[PDB]
Amino acid sequence: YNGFTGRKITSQIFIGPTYYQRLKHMVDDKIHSRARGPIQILNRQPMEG
Amino acid sequence: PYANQPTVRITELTDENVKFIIENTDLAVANSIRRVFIAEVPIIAIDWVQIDANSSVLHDEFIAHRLGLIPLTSDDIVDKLQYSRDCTCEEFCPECSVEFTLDVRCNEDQTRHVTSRDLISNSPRVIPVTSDDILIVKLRKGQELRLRAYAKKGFGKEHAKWNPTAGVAFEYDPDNALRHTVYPKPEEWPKSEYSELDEDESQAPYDPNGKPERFYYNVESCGSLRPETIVLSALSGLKKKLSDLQTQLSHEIQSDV
Amino acid sequence: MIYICGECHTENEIKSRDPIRCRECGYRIMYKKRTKRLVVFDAR
Amino acid sequence: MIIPVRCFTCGKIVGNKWEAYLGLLQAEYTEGDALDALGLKRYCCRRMLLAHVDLIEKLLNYAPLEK
Amino acid sequence: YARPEWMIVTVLPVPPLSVRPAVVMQGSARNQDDLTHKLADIVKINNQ
RNA sequence: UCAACUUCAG
Ligand SMILES: CO[C@@H]1[C@H](O)[C@H](n2cnc3c(=O)nc(N)[nH]c32)O[C@H]1COP(=O)(O)OP(=O)(O)OP(=O)(O)O
Ligand SMILES: [Zn+2]
Ligand SMILES: [Zn+2]
Ligand SMILES: [Zn+2]
Repeated sequence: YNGFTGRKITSQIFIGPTYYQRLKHMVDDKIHSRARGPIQILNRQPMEG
Repeated sequence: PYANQPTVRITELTDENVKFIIENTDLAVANSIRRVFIAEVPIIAIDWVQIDANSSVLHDEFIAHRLGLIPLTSDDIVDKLQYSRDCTCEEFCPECSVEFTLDVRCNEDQTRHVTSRDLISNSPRVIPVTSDDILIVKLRKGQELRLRAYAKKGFGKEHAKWNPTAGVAFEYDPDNALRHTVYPKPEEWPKSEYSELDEDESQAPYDPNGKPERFYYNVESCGSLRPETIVLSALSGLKKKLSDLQTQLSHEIQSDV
Repeated sequence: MIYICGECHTENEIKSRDPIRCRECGYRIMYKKRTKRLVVFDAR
Repeated sequence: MIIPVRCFTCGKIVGNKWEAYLGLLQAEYTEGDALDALGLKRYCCRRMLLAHVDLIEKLLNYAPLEK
Repeated sequence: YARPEWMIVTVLPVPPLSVRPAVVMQGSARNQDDLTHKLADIVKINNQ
């Protein structure tokens, strides 16, 4: 049954208990942004990482 | 051009369950009543924890999570209690919250099961649905848990800890007559408990003029609110939301004029 | 401050610039011990 | 690590039923019969007790940091 | 722009310190670039 | 701090 409207979904939907794993890759570890931050000595270009 | 007059027939009423049927109502109204059951019925649950000493294996925020999920009797005073935001006093006070305390140490050799029974409330009306018990942590000898918690009014839209219900079963058209679900092979499909069809007939004949009515509900209480008062509070809360909407709408119409 | 011993689990007070050795057991691993200030956890 | 309070899918309290489940298993009851006796009906709730691994007992073997 | 004699090295250009920065650690020590070490070797052999 | 290495992601 559709959660928002309560109407039965026309196509019957495959439901069951499946085992799922949470991989170590998380968005908080990956989100990054740069704006005139630290700069390397030799190249005098923005740093890496 | 006006609202239909719904009717209710309660088939089952037990301390944990209410099975009822609402007839002559729209699908939108019925679904939104179910939705309010789930998310918009106020309840009391722990939302502030301060752990003085936690030597248990579980870390502090694990204990806090488990404490918040513990249901608390909110039958009468949840209507009396105010939201923390509404209350004038800073932080929390007897009107906006309820205080719980836990002071357990495993002095004995045998493992001590810290349960919800060990939580002690300052007001007798809110108790952790103890009258087994929910296990907060297991303490080895020499391990101690001490904490103070504050329980506040809220509804399940904020957090699932404030859900007053376990499972709301909502069904309409038990025998597929409006063809809202089109079975590829009708015979393979099990009959509903509310189905009135004979065993030979898998589906009722298509009703071209039909509209979803006679909705069947089974609302299972989590123990915090009685299953009857979950439904009553949901109806009243939906009516209050509509009335607030109407008040703001009237004010803005007056402003436009 | 006061450091709890790793093995014998007895609190010993070690001054700054003092070797990290528990009295009466001699273990060289100490733990800082929980803070007095208290942190609020939302049960969420 | 420890039996979760409330089944994830629906929210029925399953935290009070782990010790009773273990006791019923000790009695003679099959896992399904014990789950039925505890009142777990939907397979979402039965997954909570059936699939639970109690590591808190293994962690309690280690001696506490402060005694 | 280029005479054949100028290809033979009679004067070695020493790059500025910008080209060969001194890698500082904790103020306790200053490692020197590979170019600085090679130039030190060249100076030693030239003095010998 | 910089070089090196390995392990991962798509
Ligand atoms: C589809 O093409 C992409 C891209 O070409 C880019 N890519 C990825 N690895 C590399 C690499 O090593 N070097 C370079 N240059 N590019 C690379 O990744 C490719 C696919 O790889 P995959 O085949 O694993 O994608 P699934 O089919 O596996 O997707 P699921 O169902 O998991 O989401
Ligand atoms: Zn207050
Ligand atoms: Zn010691
Ligand atoms: Zn469940």
